[PDB]
Amino acid sequence: EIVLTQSPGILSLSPGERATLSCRASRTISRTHLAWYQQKPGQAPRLLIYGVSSRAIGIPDRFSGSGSGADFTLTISRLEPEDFAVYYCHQGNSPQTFGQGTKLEIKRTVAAPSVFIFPPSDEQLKSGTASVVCLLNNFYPREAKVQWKVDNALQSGNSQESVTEQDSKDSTYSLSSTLTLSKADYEKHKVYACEVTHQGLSSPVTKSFNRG
Amino acid sequence: ELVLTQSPLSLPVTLGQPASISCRSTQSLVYSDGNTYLNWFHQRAGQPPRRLIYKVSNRDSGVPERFSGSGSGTDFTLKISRVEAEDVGIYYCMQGAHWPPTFGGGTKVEINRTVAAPSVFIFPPSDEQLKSGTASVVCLLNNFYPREAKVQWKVDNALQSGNSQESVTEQDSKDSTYSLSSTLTLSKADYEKHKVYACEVTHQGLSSPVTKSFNRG
Amino acid sequence: QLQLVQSGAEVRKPGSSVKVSCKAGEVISWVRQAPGEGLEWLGVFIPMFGIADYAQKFHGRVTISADRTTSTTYMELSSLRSEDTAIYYCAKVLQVGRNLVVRPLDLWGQGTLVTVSSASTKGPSVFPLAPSSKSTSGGTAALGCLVKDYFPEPVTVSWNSGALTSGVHTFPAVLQSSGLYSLSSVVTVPSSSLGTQTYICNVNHKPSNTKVDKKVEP
Amino acid sequence: LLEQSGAELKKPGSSVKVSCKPSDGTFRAYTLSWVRQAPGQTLEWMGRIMPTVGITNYAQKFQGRVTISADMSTATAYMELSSLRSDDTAIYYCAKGPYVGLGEGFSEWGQGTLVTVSSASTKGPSVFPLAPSGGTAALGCLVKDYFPEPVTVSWNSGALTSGVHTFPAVLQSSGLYSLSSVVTVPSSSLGTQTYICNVNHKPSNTKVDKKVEPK
Amino acid sequence: WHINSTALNCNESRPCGIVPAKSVCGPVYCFTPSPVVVGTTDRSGAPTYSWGANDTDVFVLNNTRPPLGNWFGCTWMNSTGFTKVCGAPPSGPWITPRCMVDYPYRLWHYPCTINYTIFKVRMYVGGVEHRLEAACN
Ligand SMILES: *[C@@H]1O[C@H](CO)[C@@H](O[C@@H]2O[C@H](CO)[C@@H](O)[C@H](O)[C@H]2NC(C)=O)[C@H](O)[C@H]1NC(C)=O
Ligand SMILES: *[C@@H]1O[C@H](CO)[C@@H](O[C@@H]2O[C@H](CO)[C@@H](O)[C@H](O)[C@H]2NC(C)=O)[C@H](O)[C@H]1NC(C)=O
Ligand SMILES: *[C@@H]1O[C@H](CO)[C@@H](O)[C@H](O)[C@H]1NC(C)=O
Repeated sequence: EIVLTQSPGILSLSPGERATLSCRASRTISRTHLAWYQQKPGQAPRLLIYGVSSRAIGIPDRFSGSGSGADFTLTISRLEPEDFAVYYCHQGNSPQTFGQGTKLEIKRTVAAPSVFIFPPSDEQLKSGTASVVCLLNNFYPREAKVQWKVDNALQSGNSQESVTEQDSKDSTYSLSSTLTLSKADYEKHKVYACEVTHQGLSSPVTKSFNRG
Repeated sequence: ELVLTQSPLSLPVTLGQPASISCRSTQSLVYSDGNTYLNWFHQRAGQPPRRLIYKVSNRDSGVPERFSGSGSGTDFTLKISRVEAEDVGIYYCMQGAHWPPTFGGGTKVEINRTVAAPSVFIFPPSDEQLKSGTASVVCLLNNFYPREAKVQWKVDNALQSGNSQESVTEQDSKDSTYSLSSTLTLSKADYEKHKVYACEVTHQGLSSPVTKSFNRG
Repeated sequence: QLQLVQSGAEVRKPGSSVKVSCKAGEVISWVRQAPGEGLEWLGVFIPMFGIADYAQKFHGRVTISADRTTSTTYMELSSLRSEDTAIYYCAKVLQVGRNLVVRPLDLWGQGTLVTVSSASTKGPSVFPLAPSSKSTSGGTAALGCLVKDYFPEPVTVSWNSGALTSGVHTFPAVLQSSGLYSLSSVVTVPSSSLGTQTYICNVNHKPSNTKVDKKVEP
Repeated sequence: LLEQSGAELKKPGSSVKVSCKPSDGTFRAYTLSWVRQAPGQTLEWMGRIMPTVGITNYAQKFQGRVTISADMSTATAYMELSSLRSDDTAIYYCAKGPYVGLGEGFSEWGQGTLVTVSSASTKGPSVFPLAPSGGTAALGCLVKDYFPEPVTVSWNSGALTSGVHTFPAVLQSSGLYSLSSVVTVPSSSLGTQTYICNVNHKPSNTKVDKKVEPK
Repeated sequence: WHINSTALNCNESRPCGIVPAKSVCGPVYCFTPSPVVVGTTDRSGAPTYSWGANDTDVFVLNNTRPPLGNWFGCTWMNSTGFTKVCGAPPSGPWITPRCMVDYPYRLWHYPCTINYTIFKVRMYVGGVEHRLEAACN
């Protein structure tokens, strides 16, 4: 079985520059049977480079692959808004393994998130459960941190996060953390906070509310 | 359908002298593809066989020039120009011309250097063995030749029989000697009833039988 | 024969076997992709010889079938588990060189979502995420809908029947510990129109035949 | 070099599997044969397997009672010998024959696997030293009451190999085996050097390093 | 037989020795007289699994007469689509002036034998018994 290690994990470049992706292997991939694919969020993959140097039909001349042996490189001559996506390399033998992928995102000015918190609705409390939602909108980079505070007590293992794909209008991520409790445990406390830490925030911003 | 006769079965030759082993089959070993497939093998004691001759005239690597094979059809011959102390053990002829591939009967080769007397040693039993139910006395014969050797156990100068075990080694490829070890197994209660234990060794190289004994017991 | 199609999405329970059709030529292949995970190579198939190779991982439970006449290459995975929940793609290998199966795949199917879970098909429970005039940042308030406890994927959420698109963020669905999915869709609007504008989220869950219009108010 | 499985004691009627592993760890183009040698008999060829292509051929004697299987990506060849009998105890070798086929013989041989068949139980060996004249000094180390064979003895951890003599095993009336091992060393080094015989019995899975001292 | 080591090099569709896998398509069949498939193999190496793409994949078909040696001879289909043979039959593998060895890809390698009849025959070579399938007229 072959393993395909791609570097780097996430590439952050601006439209107009040039990208250089690497697909290091552990064993030689037969003779130039290596392929490259791009995948946009919500779509099937697309074949860019085949045979490590040949270009596929309809693929613009900006893309170009190179390398041989265990080291391979795919280089986009000039990045445009339609090129930022996840790229995979495809290898010559029975395993026919794939890479884990590299994310190409637009490098943008560090934007601080807009923190909104939502108490659980009364229609949900009548069902026996209580979910507290915390909203982070239009921030960059993607690396963000949230910590729930039920009566100022640091919670753990009872919340799930969800991050949107990078927007195309302003190239910003969005996160939503949902703190799930029971109807009994929700009415046992009064303070429910949401501590947010981010690069664009000099001080950790906390949005909280009280029952009432 | 087919059988191989290995003659002679035991070929004792003096050191530094020619020696030939004949291997005769019943059918011709020329086979269909015209290549005569007969092989010779050397086996030592304790080691697996190794190939010396992969075709009737073809010598395998790592084998001295003193070896050579001959013959064609039914009669074959493995001749040794100079016999050294290294060339001891069993020799087999293998035929791969007719299914199934069988090995020869085996030819044990013995060297004829003579007149080597044994250095007889005796070992009293260990205390840990006396702590157990039975105890054993060991008599040793080291670097002797010929193999013919007669050891007798004298318990309080009286002959013993029926409870002694002898173990003879293979002929050493280094100096062409033998080694024999005797073991007298008896209970501890029957061990205390005597004081002097002895083993008397008679051999061709010894004019008078040598005996080693210990007075404790 | 401009492009090939695939079978519709389906949901199965553990231990069952699911089949996916691929209707459209040589070297039809198959791959899958877990949600937010790299692609895994499934067995490839030759129409000329009718025999198919497979990967080591699932070789004992993958079978590739092919239909005569029209290209309807099948794909059956036996002994399904929670790890197999992914979207499966069939693909044709293009511009084959001397070697038949070695050349890469070109076109792909639309994608068949296979969900392996023990939970049953349940409609969503839409709860309103009420806005607040104090949490605003620059005169922009936030309000949304909490699509909770539904199965299986997917679900579509729109606002004002598509009239409100700017500032709408519909987060991907998270898989709760009970086996059901939970989704949240928010939208940013100016604080001045909180008492004068009507905001309704249009939640549509096709697998359960459930459509709910929920009115969000402060 | 060819690795092989260890010694085994199997009661009559059961089966036995002997492994054969190449030193390279990858199979190549050669035919792998299985040759045994019964006590007091000539070498008997059992079967041949071509592991690169998967062709097996057995002799008419062991037909239906022997099966040779080789596993790929593991670099091991197995010999399943079912329906054992008291006459089937022997030393089993795995020999490398040319991919061309048998006929030219075997270039490399296995180390030898001694499979013993008996209804008696497996017993571990007890060791007893021999306290230290032909011009030299003697020194021994005795192994008694072990079953089944074999037993390997190394003096000084594989360092003392000159002058060693390991006697063959002898059968006792109680059904147990016993072997001795003696070396000859000068008398000057009797008080300035210690000797430690290492005894290993694979079925017993016990290794003892008794120390001999002149008394 | 495994398709992992099977050479697929189809385009626009006497001593055996060794054959490069770049010029063969479909399985390589050899007859002991019993049919045996040989997988793609490195030059005196482990069986490779590349569908005969890699340029070092070959077919080690070194041959000796079959009673105690390798298969009689091998037959296969090559890239252009011609039946290439080697060794000696038990043209095609004939065990009898009017009988061929039946194997899955017999019809593909020799289409002229499509109207042949299939029988279950016994062939004794050396001292080993072979129960194979035969296609006769
Ligand atoms: C496949 O086999 C065929 C027949 O053996 C090859 O065709 C021959 O090629 C040689 C090349 O010099 C010509 O001289 C012969 O006239 C051809 N024979 C026929 C019947 O056309 C073919 O070349 C082989 N495939 C490859 C890769 O060469
Ligand atoms: C077939 O594939 C194997 C594995 O990728 C190649 O083996 C490598 O060969 C190179 C060059 O001879 C060596 O430096 C490597 O050490 C080999 N790798 C391994 C894992 O053995 C082989 O070269 C390929 N054949 C061809 C013709 O490209
Ligand atoms: C196969 O035959 C060729 C040609 O005679 C020879 O060069 C090669 O060494 C042989 N390989 C094996 C593994 O027998």
